[PDB]
Amino acid sequence: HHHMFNAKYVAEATGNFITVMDALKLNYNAKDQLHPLLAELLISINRVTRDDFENRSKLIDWIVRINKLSIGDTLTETQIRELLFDLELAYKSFYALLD
Repeated sequence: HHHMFNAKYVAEATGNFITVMDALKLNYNAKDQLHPLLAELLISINRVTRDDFENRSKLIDWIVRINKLSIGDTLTETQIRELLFDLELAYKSFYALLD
């Protein structure tokens, strides 16, 4: 079949998904840690497709939330778990777009 997406872009987006997930697991919880990571993830996703796939908007929601943190203010342990869960769902919906 026809493959509509650039495979280098997808490899990068995929790597960025896993990166942020690992960072989360290594207890990165502050704006200065998480914001550059989420931001590059979103840039990388958009390079593959601008389609507003399921759960993509949550990622934007988290970026705006994390951006509002004061320096030294962190995400709560439970918010971290929520973020990791949203990133998995967004990954899965991304993956499903791929062909």
